[PDB]
Amino acid sequence: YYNSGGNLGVLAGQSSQLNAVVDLQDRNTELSYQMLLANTTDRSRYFSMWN
Amino acid sequence: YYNSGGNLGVLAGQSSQLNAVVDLQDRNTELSYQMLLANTTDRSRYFSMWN
Amino acid sequence: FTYSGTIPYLDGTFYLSHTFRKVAIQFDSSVTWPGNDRLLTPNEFEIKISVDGEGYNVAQSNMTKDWFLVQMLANYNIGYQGYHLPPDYKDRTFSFLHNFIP
Amino acid sequence: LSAANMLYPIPPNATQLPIPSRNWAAFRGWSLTRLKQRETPALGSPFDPY
Amino acid sequence: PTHDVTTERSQRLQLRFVPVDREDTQYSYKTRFQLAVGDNRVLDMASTYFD
Amino acid sequence: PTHDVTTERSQRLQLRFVPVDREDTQYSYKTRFQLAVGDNRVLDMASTYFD
Amino acid sequence: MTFEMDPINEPTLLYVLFEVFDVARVHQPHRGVIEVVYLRTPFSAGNA
Amino acid sequence: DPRHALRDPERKFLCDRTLWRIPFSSNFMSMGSLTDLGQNLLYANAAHALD
Repeated sequence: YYNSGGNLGVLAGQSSQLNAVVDLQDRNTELSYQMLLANTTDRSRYFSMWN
Repeated sequence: YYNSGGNLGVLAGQSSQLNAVVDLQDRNTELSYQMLLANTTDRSRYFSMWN
Repeated sequence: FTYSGTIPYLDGTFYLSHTFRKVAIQFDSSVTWPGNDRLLTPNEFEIKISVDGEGYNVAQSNMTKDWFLVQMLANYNIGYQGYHLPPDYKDRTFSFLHNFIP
Repeated sequence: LSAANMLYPIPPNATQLPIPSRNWAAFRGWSLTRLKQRETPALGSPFDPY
Repeated sequence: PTHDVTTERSQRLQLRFVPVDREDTQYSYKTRFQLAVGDNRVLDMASTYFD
Repeated sequence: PTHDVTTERSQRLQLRFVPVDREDTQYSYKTRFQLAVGDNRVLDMASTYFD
Repeated sequence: MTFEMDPINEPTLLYVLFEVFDVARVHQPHRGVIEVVYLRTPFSAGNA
Repeated sequence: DPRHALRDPERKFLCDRTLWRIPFSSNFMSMGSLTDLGQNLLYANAAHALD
């Protein structure tokens, strides 16, 4: 799940209790990640680990 | 519409939000305008633009 | 106007509030309200859900938990300290609970 | 990506498509494309029945 | 009042907890939760229930 | 370098964490972990993933 | 904005991307304490 | 009855002569005619757009 306030991921310190992950269904992580890879590496090779 | 609190015109800054147009059905803009023209120009000529 | 029955717009005889799914409010076309991750679904107010999934439905109906809470607070300020039938004097014909029937 | 994702419906056979919105500041630029409704799952909700 | 009542920072109104352990006995069902009350917060049991 | 780089005392290279709570919903699966970063250590999220 | 496009015999969508600055700072004062501050300008939190 | 055939549950509700409410308060509670948010500078200072 990404960009979904319905199932927003949590990542905060037990003592803090204040979630550090603030997502908005307006953003698009999925696509963002894609383009990112095509700019740092050769998006033609394959890598099973990350499928 | 003029001199009608029912349909008073608005003209205020978005930040101010305070309407600068305060009209009263006691005043008469229409007639006022008429007389004004007859004092600054020759009210005998015609001018399509303003009909 | 070819009608002579009750006019919900005047007498207040509404009866189509059960036909709403969700409502989304946003300021400056970006800042969602209330935001701040207040509701289980911070991006909107789901009045009712069709597919249970998690089961955000309460009162043994199809009404979400978030909506039920909101209604309770806005009508009887009840919700932050247990859900209970509010006092009669506050339950008028135009109240929520009074007309809620699952 | 750094960009706000917006989605406006395009009725079948439609040609013109206006979109009103206003920015109080200054961004970076525009970027756009076209997608098929059937191939675009309605996000935001934990499940799409359609 | 416009201060010392509601918080300005993000914070859920009603949290949801999942069983950290559950035993389905032939005639009984037991589940244990780790009810965690974040700092600067106050929980009123009366507002809690088992779904 | 032969100092101020690697530690001499015992210490795992990659830890493994188990779900402290997991909920299998009809159309979703949620799990929470208590990612603990031991003292004198530094974790680079990029090296983390869900098996 | 007004987009003029070729007609298609099926429902489509106009995917727009208002490139902005989606940045966030992470502050860690004490042990087990993560304080983050997001900021996407323009379009801070929707438009209204 | 033993002659019962496999069925399926269906839930719904009705709420007539009523109006859905969404108070403009930080906690949705009524602490006065003039809510707290309705008195917050963020709104009285600058103008916004609603959707």
